[PDB]
Amino acid sequence: FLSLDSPTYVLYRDRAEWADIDPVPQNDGPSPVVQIIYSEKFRDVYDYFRAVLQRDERSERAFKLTRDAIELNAANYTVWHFRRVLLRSLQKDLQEEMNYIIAIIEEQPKNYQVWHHRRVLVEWLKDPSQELEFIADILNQDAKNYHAWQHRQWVIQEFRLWDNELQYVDQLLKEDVRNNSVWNQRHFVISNTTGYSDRAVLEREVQYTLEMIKLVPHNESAWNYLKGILQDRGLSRYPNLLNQLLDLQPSHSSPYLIAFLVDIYEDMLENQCDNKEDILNKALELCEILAKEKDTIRKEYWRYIGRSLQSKHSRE
Amino acid sequence: PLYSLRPEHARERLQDDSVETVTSIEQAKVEEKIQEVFSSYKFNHLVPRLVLQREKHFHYLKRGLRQLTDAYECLDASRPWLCYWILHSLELLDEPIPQIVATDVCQFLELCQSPDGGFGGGPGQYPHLAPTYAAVNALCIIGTEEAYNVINREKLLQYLYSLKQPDGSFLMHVGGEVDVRSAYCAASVASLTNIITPDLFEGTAEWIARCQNWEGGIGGVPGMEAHGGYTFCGLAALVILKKERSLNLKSLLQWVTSRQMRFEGGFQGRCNKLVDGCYSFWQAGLLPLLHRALHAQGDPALSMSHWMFHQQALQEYILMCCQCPAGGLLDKPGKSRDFYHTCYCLSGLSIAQHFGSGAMLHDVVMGVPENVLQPTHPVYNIGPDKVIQATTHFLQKPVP
Ligand SMILES: CC(C)=CCC/C(C)=C/CC/C(C)=C\COP(=O)(O)OP(=O)(O)O
Ligand SMILES: [Zn+2]
Repeated sequence: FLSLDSPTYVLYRDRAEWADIDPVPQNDGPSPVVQIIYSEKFRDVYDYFRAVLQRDERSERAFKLTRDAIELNAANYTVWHFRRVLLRSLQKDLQEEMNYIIAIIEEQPKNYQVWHHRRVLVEWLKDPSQELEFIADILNQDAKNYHAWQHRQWVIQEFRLWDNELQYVDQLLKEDVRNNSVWNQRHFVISNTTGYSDRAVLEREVQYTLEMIKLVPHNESAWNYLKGILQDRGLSRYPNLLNQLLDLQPSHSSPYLIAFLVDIYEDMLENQCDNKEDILNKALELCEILAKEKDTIRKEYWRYIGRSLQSKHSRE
Repeated sequence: PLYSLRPEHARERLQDDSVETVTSIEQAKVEEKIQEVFSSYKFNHLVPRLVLQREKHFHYLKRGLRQLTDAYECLDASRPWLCYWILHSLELLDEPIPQIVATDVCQFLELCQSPDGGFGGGPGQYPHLAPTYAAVNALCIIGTEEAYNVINREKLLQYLYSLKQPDGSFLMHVGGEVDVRSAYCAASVASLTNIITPDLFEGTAEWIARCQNWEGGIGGVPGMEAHGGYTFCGLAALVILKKERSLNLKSLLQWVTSRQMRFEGGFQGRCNKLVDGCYSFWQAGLLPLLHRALHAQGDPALSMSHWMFHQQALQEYILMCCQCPAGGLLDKPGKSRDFYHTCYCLSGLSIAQHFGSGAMLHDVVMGVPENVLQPTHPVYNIGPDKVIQATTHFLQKPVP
């Protein structure tokens, strides 16, 4: 086969195996809008794809053409559809097709069609043996590629491949404690394996998280994580978490510690705590410290917080 | 007086903890370029002039509505998006659309419609829900008896029904996958065209609601990291179905507001990622929605003049760092212009300069007073008038 990028690649209208079929021009209307001035190459491939699509030609040449129409526009879902019908009725080998999709993902990891197709392949073949490691290759180039993580969440749930992901997460979390996609991955694994209700997994988790904060005080990912696994059961359910954060403040702190403090306070007053007035005032002062200085981009947020905090707890 | 130019603003710079990673390295480079952008005035001894290049943008847009360079081949399967992005940008800039182009756009969306319902990404391409949302949006913007009429409602509902899943989700297209994005698309066309039957969206609010994670935002699919584009789709869809309360609104408000870059002033799409002009709509657009939702719960502490985000700081980002001098808007300085970023940067700017929550109206518009744009609806991302007009029109038709 000729690569769409070979030095010797030839237009389709100049091929022998294609001399019998007339290309089919695009019908944009008597006089169009948002009309694209396709290149000769582009127009060539899609003019001939229109032809095989129109005649529903489940031919081998057709299948080969789809490939060229995919490189030209890997987002053309119509072509991806046709390719799949061609792949099935031609009894085309799916491991070769995996080799194909492996290559084009590597080539454009940010395209959606490219990832769905891989999913279709893995389901068809009922085999996820090479998934986790391929995905780990993509994540090696873009540790945050949404589709890659999507794909690895799918693989792991669908074929029960939970056993090694926390190791994986720890691998990556080590490379960049800031990769929010990896924190999310952490939550995912734990949630679907041991869950956060296990006193021992919680303690560990928070502990680990406090350790991460201590080393990277301004990394918002660890803070959201620590707030995420405890705000559900009620921040106030954990009474010495406040004293501890106050002890980290000295030489660490920032707008993340202070907001968390006001977050602990909201739930405290929300749960008939004691010293309600001192805590309320304590929280409103931070609300302004945040609005007026530490985190003014969010001034409006914090103004609202301190406002509703009052409406909710004023002595009245 | 520019907030982003104030000397204090420097204290809002990446507070790396003397521990470098890909994330901080990257963030510090955008931070450094944006800084050069803000300092350009002082360095050149000029007084900042926040001016939105209307004329330039209109040029780009007027032209592209008609012909694009082979540089848009990668959008050959997204033509209807080309229409919406452009027509929407135009209406945002107040530029009218002459009846002949309107009829033209109208006729092409026709060629894009499938006989079984929904719209394809181009003439003869299969129906997908994104082009379906874009096309219907595009038509409601024209909003002529001609536009409205293009949409084949009995088939639109047939198509939507063939995408619906039992768990409440929707396929993006026959044989494709689900994601919150599709729920929104379907809610949107189903709403504007008065096609919502009593069971169509059954389970959809519950499914959208399980894409909200620990971060507070919404993932593309249950278990996925919080994402601005998806969050917008999730909350928007829930506002249509009137089920916002299905979400943890409190954790969602905290998450949006935290997506504003304390320095750049614009919004990132994910925690610990980089600013991006388009997230000016996706994220800031969530503020009026959250507002409407909390308002409906009789929340008394709400502001009556401003969104819960730094409208000012965001406007400065779009105006200073997101305009391509040749016309068209962008992600960030150093990125190429494109109609997508033109559409959303504008969409966002309009959002940032317009507050309204009942009878309470309140603009805030950085730079020259000509920077004011036409208001945009936060659920549909088309002009409020375009929404009222379309729903009144379609309501006069019987639900298939
Ligand atoms: C349907 C809908 C309203 C979605 C909004 C939510 C969402 C997923 C937003 C992000 C879009 C994105 C990552 C790329 C689109 O830009 P592009 O047009 O430059 O083209 P590209 O996707 O190929 O990158
Ligand atoms: Zn963007």
